[PDB]
Amino acid sequence: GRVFRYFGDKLLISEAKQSFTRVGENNLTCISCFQPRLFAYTVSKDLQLTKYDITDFSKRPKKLKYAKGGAKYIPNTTEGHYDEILTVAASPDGKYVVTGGRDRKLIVWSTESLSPVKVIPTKDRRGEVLSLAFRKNSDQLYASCADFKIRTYSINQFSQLEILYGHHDIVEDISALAMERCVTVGARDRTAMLWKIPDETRLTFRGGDEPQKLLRRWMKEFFCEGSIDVVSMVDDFHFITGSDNGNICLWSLAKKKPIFTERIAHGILLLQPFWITSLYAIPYSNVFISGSWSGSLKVWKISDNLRSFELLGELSGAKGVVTKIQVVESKFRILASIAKEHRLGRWIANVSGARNGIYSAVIDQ
Amino acid sequence: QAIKPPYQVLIDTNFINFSIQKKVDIVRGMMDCLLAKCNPLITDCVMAELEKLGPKYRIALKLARDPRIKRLSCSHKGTYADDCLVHRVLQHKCYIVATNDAGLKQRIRKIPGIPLMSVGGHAYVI
Amino acid sequence: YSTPKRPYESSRLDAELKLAGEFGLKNKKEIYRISFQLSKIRRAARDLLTRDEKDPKRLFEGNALIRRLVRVGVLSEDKKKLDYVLALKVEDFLERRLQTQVYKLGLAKSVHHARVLITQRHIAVGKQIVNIPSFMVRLDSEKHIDFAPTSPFGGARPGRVARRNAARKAEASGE
Amino acid sequence: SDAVTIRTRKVISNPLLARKQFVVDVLHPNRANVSKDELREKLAEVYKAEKDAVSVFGFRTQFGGGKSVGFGLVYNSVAEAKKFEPTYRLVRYGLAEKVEK
Amino acid sequence: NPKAFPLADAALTQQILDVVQQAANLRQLKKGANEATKTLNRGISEFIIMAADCEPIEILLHLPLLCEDKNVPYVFVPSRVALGRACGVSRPVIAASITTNDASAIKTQIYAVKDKIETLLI
Amino acid sequence: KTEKPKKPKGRAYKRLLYTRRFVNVTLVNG
Repeated sequence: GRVFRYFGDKLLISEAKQSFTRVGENNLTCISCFQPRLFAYTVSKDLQLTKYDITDFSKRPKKLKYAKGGAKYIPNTTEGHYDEILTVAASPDGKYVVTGGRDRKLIVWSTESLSPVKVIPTKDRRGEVLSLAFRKNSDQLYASCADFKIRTYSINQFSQLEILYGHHDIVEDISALAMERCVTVGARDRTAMLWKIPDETRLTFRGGDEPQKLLRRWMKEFFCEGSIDVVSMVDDFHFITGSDNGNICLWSLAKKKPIFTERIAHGILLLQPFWITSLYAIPYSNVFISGSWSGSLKVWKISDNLRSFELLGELSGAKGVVTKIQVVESKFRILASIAKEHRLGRWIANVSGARNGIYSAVIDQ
Repeated sequence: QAIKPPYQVLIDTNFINFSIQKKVDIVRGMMDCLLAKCNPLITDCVMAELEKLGPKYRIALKLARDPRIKRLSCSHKGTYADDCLVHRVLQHKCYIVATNDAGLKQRIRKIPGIPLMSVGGHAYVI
Repeated sequence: YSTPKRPYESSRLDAELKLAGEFGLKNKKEIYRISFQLSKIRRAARDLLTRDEKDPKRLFEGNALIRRLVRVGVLSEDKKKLDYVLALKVEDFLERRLQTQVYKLGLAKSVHHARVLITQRHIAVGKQIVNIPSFMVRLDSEKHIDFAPTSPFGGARPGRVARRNAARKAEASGE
Repeated sequence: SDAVTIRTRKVISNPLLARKQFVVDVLHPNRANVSKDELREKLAEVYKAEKDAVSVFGFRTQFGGGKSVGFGLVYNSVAEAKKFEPTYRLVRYGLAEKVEK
Repeated sequence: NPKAFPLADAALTQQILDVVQQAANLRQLKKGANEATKTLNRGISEFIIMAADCEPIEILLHLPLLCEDKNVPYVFVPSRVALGRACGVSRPVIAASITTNDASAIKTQIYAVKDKIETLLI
Repeated sequence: KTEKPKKPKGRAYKRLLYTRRFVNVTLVNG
């Protein structure tokens, strides 16, 4: 299980197809796309999920069906969301798609008729689900919870398997691949843990290094790390993290420290930088995409020695707060749930082009 | 109570006199049985009492004149080592007295909050 | 544990009533076990003080002495230079028990009611419901201190004694 | 009855004893100590030979609850169970008579 | 003329975000210049955390003067956004008040942080 | 055998003295 997709220099980024869809929702939190016929699934803070057809790369996503919650589902086993949904994840069989958020419920839906096929309570008043992760070509859903709990589910039986413990702040970002392991960040412990479910082992990597030593580097030739906002798993042996100070740390599983550390990508603006609100690495490739409220998607290409990465380009057509990046292939199409505010409701400092919708870009070869 | 290490010891002439005749180190004898850092302090009345035991006991005098031991004093003409350490310990709750004098020994038993000492470094709590 | 040398020492017996009333204890041998645990540790700290600086016995076991105390929560970060473990106090040990730390994390409203909670198969550390009041908290499971899925105030069952009051109403006022 | 989710770990076929041996991984939230029988009922219809071609034993469970770990066998036939199973396990499942002298 | 003093540096400010994060989880925090002012009127505050990026700043310049009058530690942070983030809160907070509690388990953190504030104020 | 003892045992016996000493030493230290 190692990286085999070397296609970064082929990418037609400078003439990529740029488009954007305005949608009927306020502050979208996550976009989820299925690839075997193609689909998309969007949740917002307006308690709405929307199903999309994206199989035509030449045009915008096709609005198909929509489901909206409300105060009618306040009782927790009511089959409907009453509070804001933080995440959405299509199941790898295409049969189901699951939503969950501040309502402390994970409500999974059939993709056919958009009917609530199961509601699952978290059974904890602080167990808000921030992110969901399916194992690739499997039915094991990894639920990130706000009470420092990680609840793992089997979809076809609609059951609870086990819970993982250990993080010291809330689990913001989790990623998983086809093997039974997942990377989690708590982001204010600033320690990211890998999780082997059968091996019953975890790996704790440590961030939050002091900028004082960087002052010596300023003598040799910054910004504080408090929140390692996102994480993305590249392959079985390496991954990447995104912080609140432009630092995108390239990580190996054998190294307690990052094998590489990216200082500011999206830039600044006594001085304040941007954060890293979105990060998508398409698996087993040499390439990954960063997104923020800076207004452009900075795409970077990993070196083949797995030691550093190099910039491929930007997408300057997506003005607003990028909350989730999805990429489908066949030719490449890039969808992004861009919003006026942050997923966890964090404040925006006069973002240029505050808008809700989906940005798309087609890159060839 | 407010008890914390390090410990503030008060040492008279008679304690050292039995220490040298038994060949047991003063500060090392304390820190082994106190198991923590000590604060060795000597008043001038202990040193002025050594002025008359001098012609036979210069050995303890040069033993007293070490940089390990911190200076303590009173500014009076005629006060002693006994009654000066009566009233300093009276207006505090943190001193320890290293001695073997039986007369000052009962005076420790009157004021609560003060540990006791003995033959050369066997500690006795309050 | 071990007995002290003096059985009747009044100001010593004063503070034993202070701490056990503070920390909600029930035995003086409970105090004697903590001092005897301290007695062997504070013994061995003097032995490495007799060794040379950068001594690999002093480097290996002396810093493993540090890491066992940084784990349990007693040793602070600034005082990590082998001398504060000679200038210690016993209340730092009594601080690190889970009997008081659940009360330090509110929720107990008495040092004696907290002991009542512990013995009734309440608070799980993680998934592990613990019934031992001397746990010496790991310093990283502190925010994970939370009620069981059962044993209400953690929910999911009212329990039969609340069901009797449910039965005393639903059968008398009902049928 | 809580969606048992039985897992089979360490699956190794032994063809010279005509079997696939595997560690039985059982979770049981809100349920304790299922059976020796229902495990032979459920695991027949993942491999599809016969009910009495499946042997299972062991099960020293997890302390506290919610998990049981045992060991299981599956045969290609019933005469494989008739001739190669331990004689008490055939007594255990009911398919053998209890001759006592 | 500086109007941004005392300004906390990096790892100190991170320590502020951790301790105020825990005390906010331990409910040992007041949000609001009205609230922090009234806790200064009650003498029930440990120390005060103030944001430097608040526009205007004059609405909270009385708080260092009142902390001088009551002998209370005080410091400036350059972000009200991260000052909101420490409160378990997704909107900007400009004023943070650490309330007095001797039954607190992170009281050693209070003593170390206030040791750093009194290190800076001299 | 005497029916005199009604006074608490152990922890509740430990409970009463610290409540008494909190009343006693507070006026004592003043």
